[PDB]
Amino acid sequence: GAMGFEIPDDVPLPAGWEMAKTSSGQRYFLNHIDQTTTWQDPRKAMLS
Repeated sequence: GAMGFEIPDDVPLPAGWEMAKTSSGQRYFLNHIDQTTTWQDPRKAMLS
């Protein structure tokens, strides 16, 4: 997007996490060890 609201792809997810997309292009995030799934980007947790 023109504003780049997303956290840049160069910033890795936390260890043990992966990102996926729906068929409509919506991002979601998988936490392997807790087997949890969320729409919220975990990388925002590290913003000041």
